[PDB]
Amino acid sequence: TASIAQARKLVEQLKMEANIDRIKVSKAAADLMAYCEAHAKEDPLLTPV
Amino acid sequence: ECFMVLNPSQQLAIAVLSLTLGTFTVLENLLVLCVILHSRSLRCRPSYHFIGSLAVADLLGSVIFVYSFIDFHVFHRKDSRNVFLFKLGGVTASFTASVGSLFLIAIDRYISIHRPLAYKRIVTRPKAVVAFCLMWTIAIVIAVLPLLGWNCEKLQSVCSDIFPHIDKTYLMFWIGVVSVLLLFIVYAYMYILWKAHSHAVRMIQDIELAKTLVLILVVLIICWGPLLAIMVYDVFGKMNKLIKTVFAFCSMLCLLNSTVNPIIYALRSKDLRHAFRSM
Amino acid sequence: TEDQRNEEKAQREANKKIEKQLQKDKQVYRATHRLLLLGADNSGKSTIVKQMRILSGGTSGIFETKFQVDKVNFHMFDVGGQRDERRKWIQCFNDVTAIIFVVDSSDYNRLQEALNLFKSIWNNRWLRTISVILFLNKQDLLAEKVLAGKSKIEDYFPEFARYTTPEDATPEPGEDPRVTRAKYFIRDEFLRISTASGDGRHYCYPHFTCAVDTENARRIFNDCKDIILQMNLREYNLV
Amino acid sequence: ELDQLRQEAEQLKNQIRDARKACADATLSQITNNIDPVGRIQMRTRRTLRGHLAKIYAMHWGTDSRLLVSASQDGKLIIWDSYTTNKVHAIPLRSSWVMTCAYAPSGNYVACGGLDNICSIYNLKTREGNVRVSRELAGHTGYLSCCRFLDDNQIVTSSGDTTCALWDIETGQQTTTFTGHTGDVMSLSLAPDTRLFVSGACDASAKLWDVREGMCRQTFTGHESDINAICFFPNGNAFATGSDDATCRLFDLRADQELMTYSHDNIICGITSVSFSKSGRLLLAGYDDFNCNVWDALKADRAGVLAGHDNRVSCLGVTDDGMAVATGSWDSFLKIWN
Amino acid sequence: QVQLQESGGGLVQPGGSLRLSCAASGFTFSNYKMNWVRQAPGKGLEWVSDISQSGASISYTGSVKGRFTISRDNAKNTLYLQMNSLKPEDTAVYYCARCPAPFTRDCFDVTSTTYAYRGQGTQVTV
Ligand SMILES: CC(C)OC(=O)C(C)(C)Oc1ccc(C(=O)c2ccc(Cl)cc2)cc1
Repeated sequence: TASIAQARKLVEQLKMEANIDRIKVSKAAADLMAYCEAHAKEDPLLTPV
Repeated sequence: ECFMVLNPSQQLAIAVLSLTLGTFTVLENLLVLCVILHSRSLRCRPSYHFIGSLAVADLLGSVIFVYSFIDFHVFHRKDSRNVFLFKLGGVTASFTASVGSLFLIAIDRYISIHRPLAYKRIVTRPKAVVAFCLMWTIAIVIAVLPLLGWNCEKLQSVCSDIFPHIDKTYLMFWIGVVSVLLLFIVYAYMYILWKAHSHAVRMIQDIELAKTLVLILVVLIICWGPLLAIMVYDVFGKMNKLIKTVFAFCSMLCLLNSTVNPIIYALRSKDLRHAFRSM
Repeated sequence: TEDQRNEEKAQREANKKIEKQLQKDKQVYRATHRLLLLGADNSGKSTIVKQMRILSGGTSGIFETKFQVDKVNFHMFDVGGQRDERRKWIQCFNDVTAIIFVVDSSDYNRLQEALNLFKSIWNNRWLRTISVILFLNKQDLLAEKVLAGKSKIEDYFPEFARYTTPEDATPEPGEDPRVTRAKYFIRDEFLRISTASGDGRHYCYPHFTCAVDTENARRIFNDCKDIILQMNLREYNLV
Repeated sequence: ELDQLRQEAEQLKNQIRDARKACADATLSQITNNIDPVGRIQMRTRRTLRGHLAKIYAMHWGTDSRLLVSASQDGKLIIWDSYTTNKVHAIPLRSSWVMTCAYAPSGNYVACGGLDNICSIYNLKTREGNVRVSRELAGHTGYLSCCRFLDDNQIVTSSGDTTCALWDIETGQQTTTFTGHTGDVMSLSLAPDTRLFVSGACDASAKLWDVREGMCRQTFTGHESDINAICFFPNGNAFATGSDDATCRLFDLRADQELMTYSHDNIICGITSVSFSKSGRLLLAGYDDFNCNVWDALKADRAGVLAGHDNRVSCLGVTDDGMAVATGSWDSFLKIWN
Repeated sequence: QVQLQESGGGLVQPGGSLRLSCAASGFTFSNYKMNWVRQAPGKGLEWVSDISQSGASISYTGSVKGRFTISRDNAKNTLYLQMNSLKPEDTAVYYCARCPAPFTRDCFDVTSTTYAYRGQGTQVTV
């Protein structure tokens, strides 16, 4: 039964994602947010005090 | 009043040695006090309380001794029985408190080795505080005793040679006190060595521990042994002015001890080393 | 700024009261010695726990045993409410005074598992300072198994054949030479790992305990005293 | 029959790898080269918090960015005012073996747990003025390793029994149980929208769970050894994992695959704690070598070291406004950094 | 992801010889100490042998001390156990285990609660 549950979970993780989206869009979103909110006042831990 | 024997070259040597050893002692003890007081964790433990007591005692002894010694032996002083004894007590309290601080450190280390599971309970911060406060009280009482009594001409006694207004009974009492304290110190350190060697090498079947304790002992005797021996010799009238022409030099040994005590007690401590290197 | 001053004063007073309570708790936290009890299910670590309970309790997995010897407090924790993967929670016991390690020396099949557990504990990054009080439980069972034959220890440890009892041994008066050889072989098997790494920062203290043994509290007390003595001797600029 | 299931799982894994390789047409390090580097970053310890007898195992900031709760293995739960250094509260715990502590978003409650397998929730703002335990959640069969508050009534706790659990505090029962991990779950992180959470386990894998459904939405692998720290990116679309193999990895939820790796040759010590800066540009990781390292999470270049702890840096956190970073270590001292 | 795939073994005569191989993927083989454990019917997992990061601290359980020889190849990322003079007591399933952390001298790999860095296993019937 454990194997059946593992196979069902794997089927769920395969279907309806199939690795939605690409690294280009993912990396673009990540660095775009890390850049937009990198304002000197916005993130005090950066070079500005 | 003839205890002013010094060849001018020997007088220069006395002044030079006094000044340089006093400067070294005050600098070392001031640095030790600053290091121990910079960190709260260091002053938390009784051992560094005792080390700070020793540093304060060495500072006071160095300053007052390098004040009075040149004042007598170099800049020949008029003096007076109730003020010269004040200066003599000022240095006696400091040196007795230094010996008592060494005794407190030795007994603190002895309890941590003799009873290691009761060390955190037998001795605590309130107990260390009351212990060193009572030690300083006893030291200052002994230093004030010659001001009131213990005199030789103010009390019609046989008196002595080195100190003009002191009694052989007072010298005997002080020699006994300091000798007993030093005997307990050397016994404590020898016991620590013996227990480490019963453990460490023998039980498993150390190089720096034995060397550290040997350095402590060699400094202690080489600084407090010739002095007490000369005092005991002069109390009995063993010889003549030949001895008292080197008691001026041998007393300088105490200053050297006050110079060396911070090195072998505070500089040789891991926690104090870490605190000093942190700043 | 009256409100700010009043708030600061109240905060300082609360901090002072809490710090006084913390000093009170510190005066007892350092007055007790923490002990980590380890062993397999067959090892009578619970038996040792009950024996020193006769000289405290646990129901949330961890069994806590508080005992005193010579007015010294020992707190021993048997972690028995976890899975067998202990590579993570065991790091909690890095400041423990000692690790009591109970070994069922009667059965030789699980002795190699005990040896491997001892190796992992001894060589752990967070346990390489902690000393181990090794109790070799069930000595009477080992004696009966050795004397009865048909249970050769050479099958599980080939090097036992080329092993002779140490000269500096202390066999019991009415004790067979064979059982002395076997039990000292087990002790030396553990001591081979003990005296192979961790140079001087911790030591193993082997002990031969039976099912019933009322000296276990005193042995732990003496071994902890030696551990603290070595710690104090290492304070003289040693490491 | 087992061979058929094994072959099916193998082909599903092969399909996953092929889809990820198809989607991995670029790397985060390729096009971020033109980005100006964050530069060398120094942030001296502005405050030192010293009231803990034993090693600090966890801490958590408050949502007001001023109060912070810390847990120590001595059995205390001191709440500190990071501004004035004063100890607001000092909760004595039933079991001293606590591995986690949480600060409720409202601030009315503080959670903790550990080797007792119990999540204890203390009501900070009682009417009598004293802090008393408000709830004792039981049901985990392994040590509790992380606690996080959804709100005043819902709490997600991860345990060493390879499971996570969402509890309704009012009733004290497990509202749902997330059971997909193989090893001990070492740390969790709630998403900014608190509808998902990632849990890293001792199986060298992280898992995205959705709170409402109670199912493993996604699974992420790539760590050689077991993960012991995890935290979302500020947008909730990515997270970072620190592991005992002396590396951190940044995964993205949508891309379903690892994005970045933060490691160095001289670093051979496992990461103990991980957190992100306010913007996510900086990833602060506390290691076993007694130091905390700051990583440019976009360029994977170590920019900054939070040296100053004498023992293992067990816990690490950044305020909601990002003004301060609190790092707690095994030397029983917290440090507030900026 | 980490994976230890075992191969070799099967049905052998009581006294024959075999060689078990272990292919490791997803991690650097050189930084981890490797182990051979086994689980025979009627009893739990037991540690057979282990080999260090480089291959200089080979150790065995006493029951296989003279027979089995463990050896690792870092270039091929493979772990071999050469078994000879096999006895019926070696009828277990042999798992290739990996120590949890790199650059460490401590390992907890015999766990029966599905240790993560352990292979699927190979049946070795004698
Ligand atoms: C009470 C006695 C027994 O204490 C000592 O003798 C101790 C050991 C404390 O050493 C001392 C050494 C020198 C001094 C002087 O102030 C000084 C010495 C000579 C002259 Cl001419 C003028 C002043 C005081 C004390």
